[PDB]
Amino acid sequence: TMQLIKNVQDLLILTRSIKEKWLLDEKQIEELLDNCIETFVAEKTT
Amino acid sequence: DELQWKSPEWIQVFGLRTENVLDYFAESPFFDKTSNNQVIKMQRQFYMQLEEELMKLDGTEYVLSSVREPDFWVIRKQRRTEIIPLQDYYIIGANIYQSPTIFKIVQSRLMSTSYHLNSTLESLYDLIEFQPSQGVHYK
Repeated sequence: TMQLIKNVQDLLILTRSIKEKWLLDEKQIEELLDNCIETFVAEKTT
Repeated sequence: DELQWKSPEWIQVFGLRTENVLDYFAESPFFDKTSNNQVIKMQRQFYMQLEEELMKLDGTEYVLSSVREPDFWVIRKQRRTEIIPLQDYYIIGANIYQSPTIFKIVQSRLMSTSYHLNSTLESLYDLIEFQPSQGVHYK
């Protein structure tokens, strides 16, 4: 009986092994930066 | 085979010696009244020469398979036809020793060993925790 149980655990090990095997543009940017840089320096100042 | 008969007082009314050891064999529960010795005794009422007398009679026999005085002797229960035995009793320390097998003593051994084997097996078997990825671990 004990051997049988151990065998069940072995089946569990196999299943786990299988599971683990399974588991293991440009203008838009230029315009956007143009704004960003402008607003960030606050150079306007007029 | 499991028991030990002693009539420590029986030594006191006599003293414990060879012919005495025979008679004391007769006193203990291990003795049988179905033997020839009882017949001879009863006939007498109504040690070599004894052995000489057993040669004439036909039946179960008990003879002297040792002398170590004043302690040990074997007393052999044998079935005479050529002499077949039966069992062998030892007399040591004013106590009748049961003649326990061969097979029975071995039985005792096996039994004991097996029993505690079982105990250990269960006790330890309760302990482990099993996870499929972890296998069997002891917490």
